[PDB]
Parts: sequence; C-alpha cells; structure tokens
Amino acid sequence: QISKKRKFVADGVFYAELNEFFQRELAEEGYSGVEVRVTPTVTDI
Amino acid sequence: PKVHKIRITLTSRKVQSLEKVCQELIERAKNKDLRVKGPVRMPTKTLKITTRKTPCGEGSKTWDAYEMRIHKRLIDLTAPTEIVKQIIINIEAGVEVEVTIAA
Amino acid sequence: RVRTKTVKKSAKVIIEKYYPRLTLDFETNKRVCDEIAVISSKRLRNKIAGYTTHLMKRIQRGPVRGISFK
Amino acid sequence: DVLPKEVLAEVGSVKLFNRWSYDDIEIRDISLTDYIQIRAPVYIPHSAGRYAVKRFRKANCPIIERLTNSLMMHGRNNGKKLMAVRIVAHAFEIIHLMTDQNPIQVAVDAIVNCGPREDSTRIGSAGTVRRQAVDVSPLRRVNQAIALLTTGAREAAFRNVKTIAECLAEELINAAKGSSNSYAIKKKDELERVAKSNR
Amino acid sequence: RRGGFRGRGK
Amino acid sequence: AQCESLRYKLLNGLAVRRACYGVLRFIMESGAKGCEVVVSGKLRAARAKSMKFTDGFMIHSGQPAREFIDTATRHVLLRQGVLGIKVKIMRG
Amino acid sequence: SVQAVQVFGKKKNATAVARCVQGKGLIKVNGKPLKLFAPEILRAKLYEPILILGTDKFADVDIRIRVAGGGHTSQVYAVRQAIAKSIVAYYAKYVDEHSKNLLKQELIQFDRSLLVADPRRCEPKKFGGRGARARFQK
Amino acid sequence: GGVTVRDVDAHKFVAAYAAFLKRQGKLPVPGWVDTVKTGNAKELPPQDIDWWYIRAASVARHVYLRKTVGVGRLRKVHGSAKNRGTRPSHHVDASGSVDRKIMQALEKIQVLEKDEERGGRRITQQGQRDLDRIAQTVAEAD
Amino acid sequence: AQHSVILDKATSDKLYKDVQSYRLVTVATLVDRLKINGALARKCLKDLEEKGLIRQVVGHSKMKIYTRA
Amino acid sequence: APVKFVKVTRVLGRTGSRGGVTQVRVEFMDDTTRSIIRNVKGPVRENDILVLLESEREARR
RNA sequence: UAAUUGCGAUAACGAACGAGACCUUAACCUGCUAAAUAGCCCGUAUUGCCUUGGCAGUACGCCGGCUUCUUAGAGGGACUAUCGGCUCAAGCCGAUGGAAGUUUGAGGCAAUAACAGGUCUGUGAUGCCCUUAGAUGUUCUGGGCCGCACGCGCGCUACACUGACAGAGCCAGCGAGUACUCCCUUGGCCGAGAGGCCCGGGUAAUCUUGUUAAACUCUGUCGUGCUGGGGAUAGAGCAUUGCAAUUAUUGCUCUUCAACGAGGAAUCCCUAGUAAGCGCAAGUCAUCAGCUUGCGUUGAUUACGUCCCUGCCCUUUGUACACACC
Ligand SMILES: [Mg+2]
Ligand SMILES: [Mg+2]
Ligand SMILES: [Mg+2]
Ligand SMILES: [Mg+2]
Ligand SMILES: [Mg+2]
Ligand SMILES: [Mg+2]
Ligand SMILES: [Mg+2]
Repeated sequence: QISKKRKFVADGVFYAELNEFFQRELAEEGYSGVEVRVTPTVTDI
Repeated sequence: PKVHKIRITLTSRKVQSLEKVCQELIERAKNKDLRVKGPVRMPTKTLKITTRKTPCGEGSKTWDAYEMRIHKRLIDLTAPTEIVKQIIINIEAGVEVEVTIAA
Repeated sequence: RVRTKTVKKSAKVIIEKYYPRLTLDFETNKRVCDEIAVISSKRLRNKIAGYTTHLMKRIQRGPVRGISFK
Repeated sequence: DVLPKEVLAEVGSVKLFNRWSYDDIEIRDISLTDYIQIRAPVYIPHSAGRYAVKRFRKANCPIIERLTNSLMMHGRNNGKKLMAVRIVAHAFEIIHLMTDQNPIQVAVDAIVNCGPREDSTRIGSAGTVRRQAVDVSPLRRVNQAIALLTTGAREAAFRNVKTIAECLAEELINAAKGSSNSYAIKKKDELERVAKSNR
Repeated sequence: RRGGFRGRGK
Repeated sequence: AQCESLRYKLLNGLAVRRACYGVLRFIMESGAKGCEVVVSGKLRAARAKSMKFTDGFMIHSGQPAREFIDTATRHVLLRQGVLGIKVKIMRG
Repeated sequence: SVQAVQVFGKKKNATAVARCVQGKGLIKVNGKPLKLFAPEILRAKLYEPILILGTDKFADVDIRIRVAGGGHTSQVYAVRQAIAKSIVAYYAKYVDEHSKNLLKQELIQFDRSLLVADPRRCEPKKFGGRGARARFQK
Repeated sequence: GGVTVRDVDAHKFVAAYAAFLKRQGKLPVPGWVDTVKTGNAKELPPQDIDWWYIRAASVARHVYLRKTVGVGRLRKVHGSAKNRGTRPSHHVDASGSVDRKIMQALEKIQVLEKDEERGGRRITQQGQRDLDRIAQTVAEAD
Repeated sequence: AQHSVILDKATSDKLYKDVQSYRLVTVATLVDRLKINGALARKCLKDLEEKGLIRQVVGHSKMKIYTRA
Repeated sequence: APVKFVKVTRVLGRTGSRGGVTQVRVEFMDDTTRSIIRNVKGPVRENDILVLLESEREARR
C-alpha cells in the first residue's frame, strides 16, 4: 500500500529493467523495444 | 440490488487517453438510466528535479531542470456494486484504475 | 516581420489557382483556406490568410509584377 | 458618514491636494514648460505608472513622485515609499511655515533656478580633453537638479544631529533665491565656470 | 621596469 | 534493427566502409526519405578520427528531433579496442 | 427580483472579489470599515473613486468585498480597481446609461487604469533575477 | 445605531480595554513578570509595567477574530527575526510558557472557554458581552 | 559636544521670554542652540505644550514639530 | 548677460565619438528669418526651446 | 529586416542544413462542457448590538439554485482585425476593440569542420603495463583531509538618526510529508529558554496549512558620544541528534564588548516588476547554510545611442606569415 506518486517511479524503473535486460540478452535476436500492460492479478508483456 | 455510491480514481502520465475514457464511460452510463455526477477537474500535479547537466564539473557551471505533469480526474457514480463491473470494461494500456465502494 | 518561402509558395499558388471566388476581406480568407488546403498549424493559417488579404489590396489598384490571376 | 469630516471641507470645492491648492502657478520664464506636468493634479505621489517603456513618457508625469523616487538612494533606502511619501509631505509642511507662499510655489522656483545651462563634454584627444562646452537640454537640467537636491540633503544629514525631515526642507527655501550657500549651487557654479574656462 | 616579447614596435 | 545488423557485419571480418554502405543501401528500399550513420574511433592509426554517411533530408533544430527521429548507439569490442557507432533514421 | 451584480479584480497576486447589492449607502471592506483596512498614509488612495464622483451618487448601493493574496499595496490596488467595475456594471445593467457614460468617461480621463489591469510578473533565470556571478579577471 | 468590535480602531481600543481591566484589577499572576524573555528572538524586556495585561488582552482580541486557535498559533504569531550574529537572520517563535499561561488564566475570568469537541479555545456567550459593552463605551466617546 | 541633562534657572529664563518669537521649535532646535540634551528637549516640549502657548500641527511617534499659537 | 531664448526646428543625425552631442537646426524665435547651427547634449524634440547665452560660435558641419 | 529575411538585377537553374517554422509556460474566453477533497447565492435555525426591515456573526441542506470568482478540457480570437503618417515593392513606427502586438514576455531544442580542452576517480564501457596471498583486492581499530609567520577569489553581518530598542497593527507563492519502522505534525499539560510527556489528523485541493514569513505600519524610549550602532574572542551552566560530540556538530542562559566613520592603484554586473533591500520552498542531511536551484513581498535614477578602448560579421587591399604576429 504505497502512494501513487512513489508508485509512478517504481513502475518506470520496472520498465527500464525490462529494456536493459533485453539489450543485454536479446541483442542478437533483433530486439526493438517492449511494452507492458498491467491488469489486476495478471500482467502481460 | 442495493446502491453503494461507487467512486473510481484514475491516474496516468499521458493526458489524451483519460479524456476519451471518461467520454466513453459517461455515455456508457447515461443510457442505462443511472444518476451521473459530472467529471470534476482535479488540479494538475507538477513535479520538478534539478541536477547538473555536465558529468565531470569542468568548464562553466550550468544546470537543467526536468519536470513531470500528472492528472487525476476523479469521477463518481451512484449504482450497486455488481453493475460497475460490466461498466468499467474495455480499458486500454497506460491508464490504471482503482475502485472504492465507499460504503 | 519577414516571411519565409513556405508561406510564399502557398500564397502564390492559392492566389493564382483561386482568384475570383474570394475577395479583399480577411475574415473570408481565414475560413476559406482550410477546405482548399491541408495545413497543420493555426498560426501559419493566420500567416497565409493575413498576407493574401494584403496582396489583394494591391491587386484591386493596378497590377503586380510576377502574378497573373486567371 | 462615508467620508471623513476633514476631506468633506474640500470635496465641495474643486479636486485638489487636501492641505494645499494647485492654483496660482508661477509666471517667471519659459522653455521649461511642456516638461513639468501639472495639468492633472494628484492627491498622493505614490502611483504605479507605465512611464518606463518609451523615451519621453517621463515628460508627462507628476513631479512629486519623481522627487520621492530620487530621495531614496544608497542601498538601504530601496522600496520604502511609505517612508518617503510621509517625509516629503512633512518637508512641504515645514517649508510652508517659514513662507506664506504655497510649498509647490517655492518648490517650482527652487527647481527652475538650480539648473545648469552649460556643461563640458568629453572628446578624446589621445590623453588630452577637447572639452567643447555644450549646452544642457531642459529635461536633463531638471533631472540633474532633482539629483543635486537629494544628494545635498543626504550628505548634509549624514553624521549630523539634524534629521532629514527638516534637513530636506531647508534646501528648498535656501535655493528659492540666490543664496549661493547651498550644495546645488556649489556644483552649479563650478560647472558653468569650468565650461567658461574650457570654451 | 622593462618588458619584452609579444607585439611591440618602435 | 539495422544497428545490430551493422553489429553483425562488423563482428565478422569485413571492411567498415562496405558494411556501412550496405546499411545505407538497406535503408533506402524500405521507403525512408533519408538516413545517417556516424562511426568514430581509431581508423587503423594511433590517432582517432570519425566518419559520417548521410542521405536524404535532415533535421537538427526543433523538438521533432525527439519523436520524428529514431536514434541508437552501441559499443563493439575488437581485438585491439573499441569503436563507436551512432545511427539516426527519420520516418514519415 | 433583488438587484445585484458580481465583480472581481486582480493584481499581480492579489484577488479582490466584490458583491454589489442594492442597499442604502453602506460601504464595508473585508469586514473592517473603511476607516481601518489600509496603511495610514495610503488610506487616501481609497477615497478618490468616491470623491471624484460625489457621495450623492451612492444613495442605494451596498458593496461587500473579500481580498486575499499579495501585499498591502497589491490589496489596495485590487480594491481600487474592483470598485470602478462594480459601480459601472451595476449602473449599466440596472439604470439608464446617461449616468454610466459620464461616469466612465470622467473616471477614465482622470485615470485610465481603473478599467484595465497592469500586467507585470517575474522572469526566472539560472543565476538570480538578471545578474550573473562575479568573474575572476574578465 | 448600535456599534460592534469592527467599528473601533484596534490600537486605541486595546488601550481602552487595558484601562477598563485596570478597574477590575483581578487576574492571577504566577510571578513570571519582569523575569521572562517573552521570546527567543527578542533581547530586552518591555519597559511598560502593564505589558502582561496588554498582551493578555491582545490574545483575547485575536481569539475574538478566529474560530479556533491554539498555543502553537499564538506561539508563531508573536515571533519575529533574531540577530544570530554574523549569520543572516531567520524567523523563530516567541516563548511558549508566557503565552500559554497568559490565556490559561483568561479562562477563569469568564472570557473564553475550551473547545474539546475539535480542539483549541473559543469565545463564550457572556465573554463576548464584555467586549461588546466596551464597544459602545468607546465608540461614542469620540 | 556633551550637553546638559538637567534644566536650571539659567536655561529656564531663556525659554519663557524667547519661545514667543520662534517660528518653529523642535528637538533639533533645542539641542542646537539651547545646548541641552535631546531627552531634556523632548521633556521641554511636553511640559510646555500643556500650559497653553503652542499648538500642534502634526504629531508622530518619531519626530514632532511645534509652532506659534 | 543678455541671455536669449532659441527654439529647435529640426534634428540632423547624431554626431560625436560617443553620441553625446547632437546636431540640430535652431530658430531664434525672435527673428524668424534667422537660423544657425548648434550642438546639444540631451534628447531633443521638434518645437523644443533651449536657452542660449552666446550665438556667435558655430559648430562643425 | 534581429537574420544568406526578402524585393530584384543577373551564366546561372534547381536543391540540402542553420534562422524562422516548432513545443511548454505567463497572460485572455460574464460562451460550451462539469464540479460537497471547489466555491458562491437561496431558504431556514440562530448569538450579540441596535430593534429595524437592519448590522457584525455562526451552523444546517448533499438533486434548493448558480458557476460569477476557482479548477481544468475542447475548440475561439492574435492574425495586427481595422485605421493614420512613409514606399511601386520588400519593410518600420503609432492609435482604437483587445491584456498585448517590441517576434506580446521569457525559455527548450539549435549548422559544417574542429580543441592533443576535462573525465580510466561514475559505469560489469575500454588497449597495454604492474602488484596478485609479506596483496595496490576486501575488512576492523585510531588519526588525518579543518593542521599556520604570508599573498589571491566567490560570499555574510557592519561602519548608524534615511538609526537602534520596546509594545501594538498585519499581507504571499512554488513546494514537501508515515516503514517491515515511525515521516511532515494539530490539540492538551509540564517547562525561563533550548526541550519533555499525553490523545489525535494526514500515503495527502480533505490534516500539517489560511504555512496569518520577512519587509512594512502606528505608539513610546534612546540623542551623534566609534554610545543602547557593530558582535570578533573566551569562561560557567542547561538540552536535543547519533555506536561515538575532544580539535566543543548544533541550540539555549549569564558574562567578556576587539577591529570597523563609505575604503588606494585597480576591478565586476545591469535596461521594468528590471537593479538593490527582505524572506520562503527544495537539494546534499540523524543534527548543522554564510552554498546552489527555484518561489513570493515592496520596487527605483539616467539612455532608447555609437564603434572610442576591449571584441564580432561582409567586401576591397598588402604580405618574405601557413606551428599562421606569442
Ligand atoms: Mg530548420
Ligand atoms: Mg532564479
Ligand atoms: Mg552552431
Ligand atoms: Mg586501495
Ligand atoms: Mg560597547
Ligand atoms: Mg536545508
Ligand atoms: Mg606594400
């Protein structure tokens, strides 16, 4: 249970973590960006 | 069927999606003969951060200021608890929704 | 107050393409331009209409070198 | 009821400053009018005008506030118009008692007489001065006259038992005539004399 | 007292 | 995607100029109005230099440089050192 | 029904909202009377819109004003700006304009600022207002 | 006609109510007078002898104008700048005990009462009647 | 430089025969020509105001000025 | 000294090394036929009036 | 013309960057869309004054009405719309509606080719060399980076009456706040002061917060004396923070009461809400701002020019210079 103001940085770092990991892992497989959609009790990538 | 005076809160970084979200929600709700309250205009939340642009400290001293804007756009309704489940469907990416029964 | 080529090309082509249906009044030129043009900015819309209505002032009183409306 | 009993005496008559009238203006000379503005009376000098946008906007402006602005200088006295307006009004009250004439009646003659008519200009001569002794425009004449009176009052009252309330007052009456014992005249005669020599 | 170097002439 | 394709062309033995030129040609058939690749580092010498390849239109000034322009940069490791690459593409 | 008009006045950061209701000639400012709410020497800067016009023209007008934000002189400039618009709106809306036109022309010839505001604000910069830091040897 | 608190100047009124409270002359004093600093930012005690009475009366004036107020609010209302030496000045609050007890004693005089439902102290029915009576005593005194 | 804080008959006699001819009387005037202290001068203003010989023109907490009647 | 009053009729550019001096065409406002050339230090408008102690001296250009 | 911005003449024609165009923001919209974490009016209940209908007030309504203030979206108008005095044209100045037309004001981004400019001490970005178990890796104890005959820079309080001291009067904005451990903090009590104890509100237009700040205003004391201006230096006592306070971290009480009378040769910044005066918010932070980045209160003298010094741009011209007048 955290405020929205602090939440909006946590999800931004979460998106950054996904991007940086994909650069370090899937560079050979033609990586070009990602997008994350958040839903209750389940998330999609 | 007991009315619970629902209220739903919204938050997002971009602004255009939320306006059409409320635009479609108000029409999706008026046609079912539900007493609807207007889309009040919550203040925008501006946030600022100052840091040095240069990474080493050499040369002249100059700063840059990043900033960020937030909108809230609260809306409320008077309806039972089960009806709002099918009224809050078909939401797109980015916009997060939080539900409060306010019983 | 000096206008670049982007307004100039559009002003000559609109003026020579559509001369008679439009007149010296600026108010008319403002609402006429967007149906017969695709412009992405309101201020540029004002820029073109503003100069074109000044040009028709000189068209009404004699000819200008380089313009041959129909 | 809604107005004070003091101002009710003057409200019936034509609008003017409460203590003193703006009628019976001097007839002494010419070439200084059109740059001193008295056609529109003002109750208190304080006003947030728009006179600092163009060149000659200050030509059509009440004189009293200009004196108040020039009265406050030297770092410490920045932004205190509440203090300045009371001091200037008290100075006009003090000068009113030594002479039955209007305080603006004395003040106008004070400004019109302490303005230099010639000045020395700086023309380069590779280490020497080709001072051509040019004349002074009326607007610069009144602009510098105000400065001389204000700096004279500040210098005289500096480190003295007297206070600026009557320290400012005494120059106006002193300068009303050719007393020659004031600071403004001290600068004025030296400037014409050096222009006379350097003609 | 006396400086040399740089651009000086006559 | 072209940035890694250039990465692949540079990891195996191949001329830098030919690999970059191949990138420049590979851009044009897709329908891009212009493209530009910058390569910097030691061009077979002790002193370092840089090269530029450019085609089509170009923008530098306005804020459209943040969205109308897609840019990328990567680091590549060689037997003796490091070479830097920067690629910009404008899409209509 | 009841005769009333609403006006508002602004300054740099001083907002003065006013309510003009048909009354009997009563003037009160911020709760306080007109004798009190001002600095002592600037209390004069409150009476000019009344004295230049005449007390006889305030027969059946009541004004209540709330002002906040800014500074003392901003507040007094807000109230002096609000009074002119309140009186001209009440006369324009509810009575013949024979009064209104002479009130407006005479008042604006005495002072133009009664009907228009003066726009002045500050500009941010990265060294202070307009001056930079001291330089070593130019 | 009828007059109220708003109809009188605050500065001359407070002197009049201090003179009126002289005639009753009954407000307890715990001996703190002539020894307290009245504020950290301050440096000299007030010269006038009935500074405790003008201050207690002034506290009742501001509580008359506010709906709920506490010791913290009166603590910072009467604060001012302090000369810290070679450092630039700041804003610090006055002493707490003097302002707390000067209005704690004001309860038993039947001027203002507690507001425990939400906090602070508010003005009482018969308490306002004293300042109202003195309003007419001063208004037509002119 | 130093003035006198007390007023004796030698200074009292000048007042009641000279104050009828001054146009203005101020603290500066008394410290200037009477060679008296400023506090004593302010007292000289207040004791003499109530005897009914001088009238108030303007009053203030920092400086006060008096003239003839 | 018989100080005389003169009025300016036209300004002709700004001369001097630093623009302090100004060149104007003046009119004697007592004999409307006569007109000479002088130098002025401050800003000048048309129909402005200046006070001149001596007129015989004339300026360059 | 602010501009390689244009009008035009033309062995040149057509094009690509930069400027502009562009984006955010301050302005303004008595319309449309709406609003109890935003307000106003309306109706009541209802305290005191004066009865008076009245006045200063307080509470209630949750579909009583409104949105005028307030907010936030969509589109409006700003384009000089119109007009005057110049010119064929490019272009410049002023007035009326309008807050504006100086490009409305201020910003963000901002060309080719470059510097042996700075950074290996930001990076699990990096070549080569070196030490790699008597370690240059890591870690624990203590000290140091602050040590002082002296020259230099960026700043703060001052050299007083245009002042100091004592009571009273009383006006802002941008922002920040609760963990797997207490973060901004109301109210009550104790306490000279710094502080201590006890309920309670706020994951926040709801509570802190109306941040009722400073400056400033009124009424008094002091009276030109380096004095009640100025507070360096030091003694004694009382507290909070942290594992730990000595070379005291800081705060509070009493006392000690230096130099400093507008500062030499030299030298920096600046064109209207601007300079200066004064405070507030955030950062680094358990505590400490004389620092920086922003925010607000009050708000000025003189000019609307020129290339003289110190520099910049275009053309003609001279050269024994090309590491380029060092
Ligand atoms: Mg461009
Ligand atoms: Mg700044
Ligand atoms: Mg460049
Ligand atoms: Mg090591
Ligand atoms: Mg001493
Ligand atoms: Mg801090
Ligand atoms: Mg030769």
